[PDB]
Amino acid sequence: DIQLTQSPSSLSASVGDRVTLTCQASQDIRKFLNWYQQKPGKGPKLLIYDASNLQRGVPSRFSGGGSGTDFTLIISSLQPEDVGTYYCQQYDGLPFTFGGGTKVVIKRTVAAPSVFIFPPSDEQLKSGTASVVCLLNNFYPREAKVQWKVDNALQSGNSQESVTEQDSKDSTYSLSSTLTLSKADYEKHKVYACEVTHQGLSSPVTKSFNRGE
Amino acid sequence: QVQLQESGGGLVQPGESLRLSCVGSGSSFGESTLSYYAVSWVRQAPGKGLEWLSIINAGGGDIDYADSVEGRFTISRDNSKETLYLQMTNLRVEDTGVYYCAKHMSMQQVVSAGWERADLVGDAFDVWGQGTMVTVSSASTKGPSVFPLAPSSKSTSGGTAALGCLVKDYFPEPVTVSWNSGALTSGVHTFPAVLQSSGLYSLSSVVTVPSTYICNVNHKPSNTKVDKRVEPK
Repeated sequence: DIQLTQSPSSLSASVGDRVTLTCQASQDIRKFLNWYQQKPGKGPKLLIYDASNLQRGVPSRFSGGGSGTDFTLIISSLQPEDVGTYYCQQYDGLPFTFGGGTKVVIKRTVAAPSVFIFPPSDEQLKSGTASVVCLLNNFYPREAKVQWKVDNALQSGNSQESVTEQDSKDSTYSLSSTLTLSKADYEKHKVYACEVTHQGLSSPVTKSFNRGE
Repeated sequence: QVQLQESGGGLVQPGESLRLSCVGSGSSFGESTLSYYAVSWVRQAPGKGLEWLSIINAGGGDIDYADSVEGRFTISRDNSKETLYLQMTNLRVEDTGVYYCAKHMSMQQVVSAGWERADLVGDAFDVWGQGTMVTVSSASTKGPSVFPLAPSSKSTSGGTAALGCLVKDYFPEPVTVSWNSGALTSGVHTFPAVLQSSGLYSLSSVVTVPSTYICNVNHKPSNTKVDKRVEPK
C-alpha cells in the first residue's frame, strides 16, 4: 500500500494569504495524484486531478503541482469559505489511498463572545436530572475559559464543553458548557453562575440566575 | 453532472449483514449517466480520514477490494436502475463510519455505441454522494429526550436573545435538528454531540434572535421525530 503523508496536520493563515499544502508519497506515483476538499459533515469535492489540472467549476485560486513523490496544493489567496480539511489521493496502484488530511484554519481579528445562561427546564427536573447550560456565541479566538460556580463554589469534574466548527462566513466559533448534577444537588443550592474568560474581554464576564426565579 | 445519493445505513449488531445502495441521477457529457462510469465505495470512520473499499467498472467487471473488507463485502450494480450496491456481511465494530459512493471521472463505456474502454482508469473521484452512516454496535438504540433552553429576562447580551433545545441521552449518532420546520435558519448553531460517561450522547441546538420557536429533532435509529416548542420562563 502506498502511504501519503500530508503536512502540516493543521495550518493557520489569514484571509488573503498564499497557502501551500504538501503531500509526500512513500513511492514514485508519477502524476497520478488528486486533491479533495471536505467540509465538516459534507462529502468530499474534487479540486485537482492528475497533480495539476483544475477541475471544472473549482475556483481558479486553487492550483496543484509536483510529480513523483512530492506534491503541493496552492491556494493563491485564502478565503474564509476555504476552512476545512484537504486530502490528497493516489491511484498509481491499488489499493487507492488517501493522505491523512490537512486542516485549514483562518486567523482573524479578536471578537468577544456574547454569553447566555439557561436553567434546567421543568420537564427535566420532573425526571430527576438537572442540566445547566452556558452558551458563548460567535467569538474568536477559540480558546476560552468557562468556570462554573454554584452558590459561589468553584465547580469541577461535572461539566462538558462542545465547540462548533469554524464558521465559513465570519470564521468565528461558538461554545456550550453543560453543568450536570442530580435534582437533589440542584435543589440544595440557589445561585448558578457561568464565568467566562476570553482575550476579547477586558475582564471575566459572569452570567447567573437564582433557582426558581 | 451526475449526482449520487447513498442509502441503507443504520445501526446493526456485530456479525450481522447490511446492504447499502447508491442511486445516480443527473447526467454529464453526451448525456452520460452513472452507468457510463466506474464507481467506488469509500468510507470514513468517526473523526478519521478516507479509506477506499472497493471499485467496479461501468459494465460490472474488474472488481477489487481493500484487504480490510475482502471476503466480507460484495460490490455490484444494476445499470437499468443506475444503482450501485455494497453488500456487507459479518460486520464488525470497526466497520463503523460514513459510507460514500464516488464516481471515477473517465468514461468507461458507451452502450449505445457498443464501445467499452479497454482499461479501468480509476482516476479522480469527481462526484461523491452525501454519505450514509453505518453504526455497528452491541448496544441498543435509545431515543433522545428534548428539553427547552428557555430565554429569560436579563439574558440579553449584545443586542440579541438566545434560545435552544437540549437533546439529551441518545444512541447512536446522529440526530438532525431544524427550527420551525426549516423556516428559521439564520443564527442557528447545532453543536457537535458529546459522549457522556453514561455512554449516551448529548447535544444542544441554539438560535439567536433579536432582543413562536419550535425545534424539530430527528433520530432515525430510534424512529424519533419530536417537535418541541420553546417559550420564555
